Amino acid sequence: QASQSIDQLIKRKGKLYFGTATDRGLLQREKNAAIIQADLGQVTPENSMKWQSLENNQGQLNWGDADYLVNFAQQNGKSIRGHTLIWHSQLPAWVNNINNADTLRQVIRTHVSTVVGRYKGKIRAWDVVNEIFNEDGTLRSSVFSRLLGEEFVSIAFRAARDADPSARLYINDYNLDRANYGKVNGLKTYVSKWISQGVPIDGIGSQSHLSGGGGSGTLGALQQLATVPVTELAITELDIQGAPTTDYTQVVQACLSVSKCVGITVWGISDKDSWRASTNPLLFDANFNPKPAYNSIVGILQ
Ligand SMILES: [Cl-]
Ligand SMILES: [Cl-]
Ligand SMILES: [Cl-]
Ligand SMILES: [Cl-]
Repeated sequence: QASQSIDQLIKRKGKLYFGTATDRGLLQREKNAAIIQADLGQVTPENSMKWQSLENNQGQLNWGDADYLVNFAQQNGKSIRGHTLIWHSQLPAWVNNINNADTLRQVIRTHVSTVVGRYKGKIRAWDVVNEIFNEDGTLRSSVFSRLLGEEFVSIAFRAARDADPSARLYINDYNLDRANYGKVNGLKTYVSKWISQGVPIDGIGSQSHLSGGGGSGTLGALQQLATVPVTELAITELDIQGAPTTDYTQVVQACLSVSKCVGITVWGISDKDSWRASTNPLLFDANFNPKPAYNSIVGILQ
């Protein structure tokens, strides 16, 4: 508990949530659960719903940790962002080893249908595809693009939609942090085309893994993304090297500046548990005390 809940404060501004990545280990130790209960309104499984976590060995599903997180969120009234169905990283070898396009086509459908279907009605939004773009806005090379070209996106989103018609379906990526950056332009172009073709893409997630000074670009980037006929945007994996108060407040102000942005998720609670731990990039220190960046956000939401 940081005293003054940023989720409560941001809801009063008209946003949906301020949330965090988490999972069972975190929830069961130290102050992670208590902070989520007091200060946050949303959770994303940091790893438990990635395909390698769920199905490292083909046909052998591993739902436990994912189920646990969903239960925690439901019992504590936090919304959930499912993360993530189709991603080149943290991918089972057996999927990577597929050589035939139609094989993959049907594997994607089965995986997407099964995972979304399991939590139908419980998960508000899904990162259906993750990190599919190169830095210049072309499609990233992976088993998905290699075998199916852009078609894997249509396949994944349509399967997700039918598995839960009420879920908000997102495409998620990093380096969507500066207006007119190649990746932003490419994403805008492709997502617009896919939407026009009937692909059900409801949201764009901007991961926002930033370095110092990176907050100055967030506003322009979100404003550009907002021009895409998605319904929602979100900052999905926020962290910033050194957690500068200026950059953190600028990102929050950017969200507040764009109607389509529904909320912010930071990528973890305590610096100690960050995937970029050496850069102290989160809102709570190793002792689970709020850092100046947290307090500064409280100040401007006040
Ligand atoms: Cl209130
Ligand atoms: Cl403990
Ligand atoms: Cl296997
Ligand atoms: Cl709703």
